[PDB]
Amino acid sequence: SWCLSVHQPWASLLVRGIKRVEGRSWYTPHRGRLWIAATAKKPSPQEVSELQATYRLLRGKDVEFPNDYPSGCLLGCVDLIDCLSQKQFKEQFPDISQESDSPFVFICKNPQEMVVKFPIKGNPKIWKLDSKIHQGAKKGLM
Amino acid sequence: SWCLSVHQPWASLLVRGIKRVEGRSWYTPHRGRLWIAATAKKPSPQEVSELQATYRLLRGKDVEFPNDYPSGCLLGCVDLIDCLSQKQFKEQFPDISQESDSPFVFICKNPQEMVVKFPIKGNPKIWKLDSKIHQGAKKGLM
DNA sequence: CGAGGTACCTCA
DNA sequence: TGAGGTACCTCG
Repeated sequence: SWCLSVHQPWASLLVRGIKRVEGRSWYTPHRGRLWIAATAKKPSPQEVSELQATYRLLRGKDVEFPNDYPSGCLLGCVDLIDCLSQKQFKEQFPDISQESDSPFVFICKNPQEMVVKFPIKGNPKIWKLDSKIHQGAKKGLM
Repeated sequence: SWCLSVHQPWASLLVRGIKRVEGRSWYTPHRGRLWIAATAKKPSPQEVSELQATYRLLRGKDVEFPNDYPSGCLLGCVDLIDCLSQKQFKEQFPDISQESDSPFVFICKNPQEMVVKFPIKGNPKIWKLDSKIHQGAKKGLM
């Protein structure tokens, strides 16, 4: 029932599993499922292509990117299995630690996409989904 | 019947004679009456007092400023008696040449202020007034 | 110039 | 965050 808002294109990269970590300045004790919502900020087409070029390099030439990066909507979820400090991040994930220099790094597993994405208005940090949109989001994960 | 648009507060300082010259990058052969219209850009209260402080220093503590600096209107006129180059300006006006560092300097005498100021939309450089507003402007100088 | 779309900034 | 006022930018 808990959500984090992320700017696109990184938000959809999170729910596809291409982006494996999110960095923030603040810690959370939250573990488990964490819905991912796209903020209202639309990314430029330059921003999308440049960033996709980077993740092709990091992940593989033929990595499959979403056709679209929608704003202001509930995208899917991850399981937040740990919230590591930069120092903990460098010692536990040496092969990906360059992918976030943030003070706190959210380690994500099991990315899931909803095929139908629902409009939503977010809040800072980890915020609670309303029950109506939570129930549809769960049904959207079938 | 020719006009030049100036930003406030300098526009009204011109028609009051507190500001004696105007600097531009471009030369004009125009001589004689030159109406002065304020541009649409409204000046902040800071740039009004700052500039008033400076011209008190240059002209005397008790110099009489206009009560307001209205935008987008015909303010009055000057006689453009010469359009000097920066080199000519330093030669002929040594006591005021610090008051404009522009490539060309409009030398102004005989400032007149209209009592009632008419809305107007300007153009770059020296542009011609429409006859209707010109007849009224001449009438406002009685 | 004047106009207005776009980018930036701040939020009892 | 999302919202919107303000400042900046460009113009057959």
